[PDB]
Amino acid sequence: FSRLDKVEAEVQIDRLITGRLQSLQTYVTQQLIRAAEIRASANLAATKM
Amino acid sequence: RFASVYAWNRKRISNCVADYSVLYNLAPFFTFKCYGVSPTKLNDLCFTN
Repeated sequence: FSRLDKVEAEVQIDRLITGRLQSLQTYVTQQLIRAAEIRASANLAATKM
Repeated sequence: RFASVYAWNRKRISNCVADYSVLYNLAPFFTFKCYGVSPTKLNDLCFTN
């Protein structure tokens, strides 16, 4: 933003918005997969209790 | 007088304030093309060398 103009800067930002949002979608997928594995262990721990 | 293209000159502009607006008002120099900065931003930046 301290270097480009709104009609051509936005293409540089749009790549970054994509790549950062993609990295959150990776994290939330990886957390949903680990969280299913912790649950599988919590329901086992509840069965041993 | 200017340099021949193989003998091309190069000068350090340093330790000074650089204004595009006063040049453009002076300019019969009727072209421009930038590659990593917007023309609209050139008066608001600052530069290393």
